[PDB]
Amino acid sequence: YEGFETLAIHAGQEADAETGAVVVPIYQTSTYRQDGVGGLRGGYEYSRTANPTRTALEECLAALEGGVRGLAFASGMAAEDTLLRTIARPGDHLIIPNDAYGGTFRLVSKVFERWGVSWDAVDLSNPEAVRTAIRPETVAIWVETPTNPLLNIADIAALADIAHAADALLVVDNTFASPYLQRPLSLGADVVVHSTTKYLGGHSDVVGGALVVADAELGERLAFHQNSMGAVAGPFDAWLTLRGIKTLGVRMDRHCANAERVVEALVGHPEVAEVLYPGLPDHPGHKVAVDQMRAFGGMVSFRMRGGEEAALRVCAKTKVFTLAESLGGVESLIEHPGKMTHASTAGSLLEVPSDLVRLSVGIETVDDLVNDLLQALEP
Amino acid sequence: YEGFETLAIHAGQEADAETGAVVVPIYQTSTYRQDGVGGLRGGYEYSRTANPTRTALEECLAALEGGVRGLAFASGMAAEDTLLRTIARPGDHLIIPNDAYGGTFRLVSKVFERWGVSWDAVDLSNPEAVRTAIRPETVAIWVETPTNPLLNIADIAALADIAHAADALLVVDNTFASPYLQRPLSLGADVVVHSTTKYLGGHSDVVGGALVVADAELGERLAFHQNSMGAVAGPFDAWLTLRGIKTLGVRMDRHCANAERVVEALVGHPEVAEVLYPGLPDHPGHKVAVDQMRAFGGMVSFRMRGGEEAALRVCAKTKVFTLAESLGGVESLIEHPGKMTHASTAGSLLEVPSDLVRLSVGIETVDDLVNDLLQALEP
Amino acid sequence: YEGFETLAIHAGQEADAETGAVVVPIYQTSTYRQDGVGGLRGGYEYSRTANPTRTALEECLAALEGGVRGLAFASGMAAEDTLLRTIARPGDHLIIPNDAYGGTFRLVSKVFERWGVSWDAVDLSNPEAVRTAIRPETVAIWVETPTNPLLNIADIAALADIAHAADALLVVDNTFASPYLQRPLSLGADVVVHSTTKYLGGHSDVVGGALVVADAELGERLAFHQNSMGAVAGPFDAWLTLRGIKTLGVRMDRHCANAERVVEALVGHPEVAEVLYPGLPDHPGHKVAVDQMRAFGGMVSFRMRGGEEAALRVCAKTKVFTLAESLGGVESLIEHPGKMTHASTAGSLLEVPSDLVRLSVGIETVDDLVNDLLQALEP
Amino acid sequence: YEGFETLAIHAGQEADAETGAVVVPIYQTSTYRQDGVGGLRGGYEYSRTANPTRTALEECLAALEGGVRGLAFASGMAAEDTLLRTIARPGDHLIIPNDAYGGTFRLVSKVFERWGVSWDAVDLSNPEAVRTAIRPETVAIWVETPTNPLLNIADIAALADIAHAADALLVVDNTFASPYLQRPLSLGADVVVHSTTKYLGGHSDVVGGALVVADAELGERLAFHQNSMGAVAGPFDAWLTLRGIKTLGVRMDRHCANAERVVEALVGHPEVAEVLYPGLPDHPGHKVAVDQMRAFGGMVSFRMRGGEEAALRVCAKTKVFTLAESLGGVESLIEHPGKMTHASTAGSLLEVPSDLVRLSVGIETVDDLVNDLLQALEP
Ligand SMILES: C/C=C(/N=C/c1c(COP(=O)(O)O)cnc(C)c1O)C(=O)O
Ligand SMILES: C/C=C(/N=C/c1c(COP(=O)(O)O)cnc(C)c1O)C(=O)O
Ligand SMILES: C/C=C(/N=C/c1c(COP(=O)(O)O)cnc(C)c1O)C(=O)O
Ligand SMILES: C/C=C(/N=C/c1c(COP(=O)(O)O)cnc(C)c1O)C(=O)O
Ligand SMILES: [Mg+2]
Ligand SMILES: [Mg+2]
Ligand SMILES: [Mg+2]
Ligand SMILES: [Mg+2]
Ligand SMILES: [Mg+2]
Ligand SMILES: [Mg+2]
Ligand SMILES: [Mg+2]
Ligand SMILES: [Mg+2]
Ligand SMILES: [Mg+2]
Ligand SMILES: [Mg+2]
Ligand SMILES: [Mg+2]
Ligand SMILES: [Mg+2]
Repeated sequence: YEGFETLAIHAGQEADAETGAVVVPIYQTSTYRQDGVGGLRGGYEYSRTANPTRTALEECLAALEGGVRGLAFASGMAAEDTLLRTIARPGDHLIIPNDAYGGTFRLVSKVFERWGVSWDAVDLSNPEAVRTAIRPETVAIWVETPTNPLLNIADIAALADIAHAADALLVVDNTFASPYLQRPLSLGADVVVHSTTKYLGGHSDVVGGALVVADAELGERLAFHQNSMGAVAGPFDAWLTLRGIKTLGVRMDRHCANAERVVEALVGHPEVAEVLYPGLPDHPGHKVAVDQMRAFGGMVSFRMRGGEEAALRVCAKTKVFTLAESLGGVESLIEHPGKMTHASTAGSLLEVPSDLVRLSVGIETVDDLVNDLLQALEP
Repeated sequence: YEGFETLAIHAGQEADAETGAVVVPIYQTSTYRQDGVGGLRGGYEYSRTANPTRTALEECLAALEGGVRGLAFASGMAAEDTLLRTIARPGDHLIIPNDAYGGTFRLVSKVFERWGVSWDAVDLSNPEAVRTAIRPETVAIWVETPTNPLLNIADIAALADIAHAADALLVVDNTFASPYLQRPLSLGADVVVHSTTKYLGGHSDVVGGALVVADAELGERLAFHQNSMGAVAGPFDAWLTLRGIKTLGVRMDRHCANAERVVEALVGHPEVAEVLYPGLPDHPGHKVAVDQMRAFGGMVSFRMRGGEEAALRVCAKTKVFTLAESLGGVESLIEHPGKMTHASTAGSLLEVPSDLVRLSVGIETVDDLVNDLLQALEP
Repeated sequence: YEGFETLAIHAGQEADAETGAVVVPIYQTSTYRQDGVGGLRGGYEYSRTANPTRTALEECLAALEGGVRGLAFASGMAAEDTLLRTIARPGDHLIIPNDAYGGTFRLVSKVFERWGVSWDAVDLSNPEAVRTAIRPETVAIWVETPTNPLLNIADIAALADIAHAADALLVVDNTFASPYLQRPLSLGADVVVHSTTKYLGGHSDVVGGALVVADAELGERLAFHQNSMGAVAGPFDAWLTLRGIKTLGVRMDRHCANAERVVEALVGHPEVAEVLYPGLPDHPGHKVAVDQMRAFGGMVSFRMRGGEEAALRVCAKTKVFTLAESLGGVESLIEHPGKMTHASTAGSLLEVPSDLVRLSVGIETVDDLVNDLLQALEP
Repeated sequence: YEGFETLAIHAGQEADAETGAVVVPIYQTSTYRQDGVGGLRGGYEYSRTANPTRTALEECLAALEGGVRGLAFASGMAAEDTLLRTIARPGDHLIIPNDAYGGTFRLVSKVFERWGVSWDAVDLSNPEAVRTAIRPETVAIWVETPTNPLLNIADIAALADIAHAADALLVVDNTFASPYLQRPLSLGADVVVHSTTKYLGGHSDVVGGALVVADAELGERLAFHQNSMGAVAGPFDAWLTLRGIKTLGVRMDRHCANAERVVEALVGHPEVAEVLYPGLPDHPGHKVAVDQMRAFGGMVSFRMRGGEEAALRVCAKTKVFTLAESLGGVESLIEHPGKMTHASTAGSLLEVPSDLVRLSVGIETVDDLVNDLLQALEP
């Protein structure tokens, strides 16, 4: 019964057999010598197929999510693409969230639709809407919780039962929460998706993705697509992601504490119309968040009274929060989803409000973050 | 009119503006600060979308193939997958070679067929067979030349005219030849594919892929899929591939000279039934190779008189050639395609002979390579 | 008045000017293009002299210690060697601690003595002994606090006054405490030394050293030796050290909390004769530690009742603590100084007790660490 | 009797035992798990002491120079510093060249002199001057051949006999020639020094140094200083140096051929007063170069008729040759030693002529290099 922080450092990461090296080597190699034809050493043959550094990351992620198999990819989006290429085909249907990362929307609507996959965007916070959106062709329900960027909450255990009753898979994109705060497989999810670019790598310095599954056969079907389509994490990126994972617990603890302080500063600020944070008792889905999340995350969104004009001004004015896409780094980030990460959802059911600002609250000294926001908000 | 070796070192690789750093930095970053919302610095916003180290590799590859746009991917197979997802849809048809990398076959037959793409494998050395294989649904002709592993030759300029007459694209997988020996865009190809894992990286230490195109609009459609599906080369892998490219000319020169010597040792060896090398005057397609290749490459295949049993024994017995998948490294590699790279083609039109051995002749001292083969061949 | 955690992420680490890259690039370059002879771009000319990634690490370390200049080296020992080559010459004298890293002892006694530098080892916890050890030739007092491995405490401010009265420099090796817990320059130290291999890098994956100084002229004399002797941190190692520094605060917080719990488990364990931890009220120098350290660190040493035999058995029996040299990693480490890090002090005034075990308490889940020690201690 | 190119790829570089990885892993680790106290795995204990990636580079360099032991350092200058700290002490004397890298001069005159080592600069092309410069205190003769930047030649075998008759060591800095062109240990040198930054790494992207010795005991004394002073090559830099070494033969072949063409363009150019190249029959020491070098190198120096003013203009005007310090990269470099690499020798016996330009002729297409020089030379 090893604890999460122990697993993050040790799972998949036994000291090297030959040398005792305490950290997994970077196997910057394409290929592997065989002892006679098919005589694999340690099961390795070609780095696309499997690479020992990538195996370490895959085994660690499986341990942290409580799954049987992890698979690492070149980006979050490549994990999504390999997943959907594996579980869908022409004629199938997907339920996606009505608030989700714009790239997810873009991949489903602009690539998979052209390849014959139908879809509907549903309010996943409303289990009735999810149950009635099921079609005979539905292969999967795609869940983000909290959603990007509104931080809406979906009851994983409830939606798992709806998916399974329809013989569909439940996919949970656990990027925002991370395995430290939320463990979807433990609530009946079939697949967990991550952008490891975010909290897992933790340092805004490595683009990557991952899948973790409960079912070994689905894991083998995904692995066939990992090998065949080849959208793999390279060994050095996998190595940096794994290095980041070692501090996930201590980072997330501080992200959550700093975000709670930032929410206190935003609530009742006269220029702020609305604060979105799953820890606020009146946030939609707060009680679901309390039952399925250890803590409420580092992400905070808010709507400016003065509209788009005011939101764009705040974004430009921060001196510690950096105006950039992405999230989950040690460094604080700010963005305007409507013109940045979610420009790809303009005109759709997933369009974000133009008065919204999204924060990734970092692990900087909290007074510096609060003071930076307060000066940026001053009209 | 800069020469190839000059471009390989300089194209895309001006010294850094701020510091003068003569080598492109490794931009190990996920994201980029914007000067106000949408105020991109140098056009950068998020590493999946574009990363400055990956841009350098993409611009260099475009210069070497004479194309307008390069795109770098997580592997050769991911370049293939992004290409086919972009140019095909359900109902389309592909012509592929009757001798090709087993992964290419596997991606088309085991993934794209399930996604509604029909295909036929054709002898691309026979332009009549190619012309009659065109269907009204054909979107592309997929060419390897020389083929993996038989080293058969296809007349690029001839097949370009057949493709274009049918309003189809000509795709040339130029992995074996490299841009130093063969420039398909100059002969009317629409798309060049590479596994950069092979001769471009050159050191068996980085899995990667690339696409280069002549047409800027097709380049933008591919780039949309690079971003959306996210199967990108990470910056450190891109950086090592670019480092490898700097020595492509001098490496390939030596691969070709060492391969010619190895072919001399194999021809007439009493245990060798047949030697496959495009430089042999009686090799099928020799005259086409002379007109479209600067030299005939580092790859050599041969068939053992004593059958599969003899081929497997040679593979196990080399002490300088390493028994492993892959090719195009400085180090010599040997394999048995039937049980290794082309196990995925068993039972298909692309099945390889069980008595065949494939060599990637490296840049080691040639007498050591010849002597190693001669001892391995001795029964 | 930016806080420590803010500085650790931001100092020296403004977003890239050209691209906005939020993380400092890895300038894996030897040299830099000049605009006419001596026309340096951004002040760069040759990576040994200065490298932009190494400058970022050097500026960050200067900010965290409150110094004017940082300098990064190939290892802790190379920082020590460059320091001593700069400030000493034949005929000079050094005061060193009577308990110190064995490599420090080895460099002074086995290299600098042969090069004409005399030395004495003194109890730095006894300011009278330090004051009477001053000789007319004394150039520096070399302080570790806490000491490696007994964790003895030296009053930095007191020893600074003794050094300065003698026109000598006070050097503090702040490796064990890190800048998060202790800031020697603020108490009158002239030079801070680190093995960045330990808590600063934080992940047992990069050997490196650093110097930070208060006085810009001493900084320039050291920099002349950094350039001339060339024992520099390479850019990728500097980059990983800088990545590690971003989480120093959150890591050290957890190291200190886990170490306090481990000390509770060891105190009164029937096999344990003595527990060494600066936070124990009866530890020698506890009151000095309270006034100069924010918290008492991740290191814990203890002496077994059953002697050397019992200590060696504990070292071999841990399953979560890894038996290895080094310290300050996220992963827990255990060692026997007498036969490992301090074999080099056997027979000297710095000989360690043979019944002593040294712990680097990591950031694993604390119950797993306590349970691992308790099973290892059971006879 | 394996050949040089074979050794460069294979020596020290057997495929990984556990996984078969064909390329040496990057052991980005500080420490190594022991099986009981002192139970080393594969002989590893701490990365400063030894690191498996650095061991591979050290073993490869030993094979290429024909020595018993290689040692890798953080820079060329750090290799020099560790060497001199090992073999000299206060009161000793060194003979150095009268034309040498300015950093070598700076380390000896500005650091080791202050530490009690006397020195004289001698014309090493004149064995009589070398023999009469020997003092009873002389511990070593330090040889560059060809010299930096005049490319003067020293007869290694002759100077070895002079050194050995005096019970002194012969040190040869073989940076410019590389082990591919010249093997000083085979001619009686005791120590070979390299800046691996130059031709060995080969890509202007990794600062590093090395020592190789014939005598295992001197190797152990040097290794004690490598460990104790800690000026080690880090594993990723060692790995890139080793990657570079794989193409040394093919690169140097092309450097030598391109340099011979550049010399033809410079000889008789009306603006050029003198061309310095060891392959010119009238170059001082040409016959010695023919007997001890396989070929005459990539470096070319020349003196402008129009003095310093003309030399500085040429340096600024090249568009393919990059104006920067350093040499031995695939990319062509140009500099003015008097104001750049050898500003540190101004006012000494090693002062370089102010009308001199130094070229590192790269492996770009030769016509582009010749045409670039011809336009830069045009007044
Ligand atoms: C610019 C990127 C942001 N997000 C990405 C993202 C991805 C896609 O992950 P890669 O970017 O492909 O690693 C997947 N799933 C979720 C919930 C995400 O937010 C961002 O919002 O700021
Ligand atoms: C094990 C791999 C071998 N080949 C690969 C390959 C690829 C696929 O490239 P990635 O392996 O995805 O970079 C694409 N195109 C060609 C003509 C190829 O040979 C091999 O044969 O030995
Ligand atoms: C094996 C190394 C251990 N220590 C090292 C050390 C260094 C030397 O630092 P590099 O090892 O050269 O980075 C300097 N200063 C202190 C207080 C140290 O403890 C160890 O104890 O376990
Ligand atoms: C800027 C550096 C140049 N040279 C360096 C050098 C070194 C010193 O090697 P690191 O620079 O410490 O790796 C040692 N030995 C020789 C014959 C050298 O030329 C240069 O000349 O352009
Ligand atoms: Mg392992
Ligand atoms: Mg293992
Ligand atoms: Mg609208
Ligand atoms: Mg640039
Ligand atoms: Mg530029
Ligand atoms: Mg059959
Ligand atoms: Mg910068
Ligand atoms: Mg800057
Ligand atoms: Mg004793
Ligand atoms: Mg090995
Ligand atoms: Mg081995
Ligand atoms: Mg003068």
